[PDB]
Amino acid sequence: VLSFELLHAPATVCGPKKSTNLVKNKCVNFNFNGLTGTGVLTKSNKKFL
Amino acid sequence: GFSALEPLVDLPIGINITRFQTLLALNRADYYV
Repeated sequence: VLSFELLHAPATVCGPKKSTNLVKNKCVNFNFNGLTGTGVLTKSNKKFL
Repeated sequence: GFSALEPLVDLPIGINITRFQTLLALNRADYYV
């Protein structure tokens, strides 16, 4: 038996969140890690952290 | 000197916290709050 409760608290257990192969140099609708927008993706040279 | 603090963890504990105490060790100019 699996029990589920809908309470206002930080959630950390849910599905695998299936992904899709990224497309570079083509205008696509991206959904990276919950963000969403329309644009073209390409390789950058930003020294991230 | 100036040194930024980078994040390490983000624990979704979600509990009420009001106190805070630092533990010590044993050995056989610190603790700035």
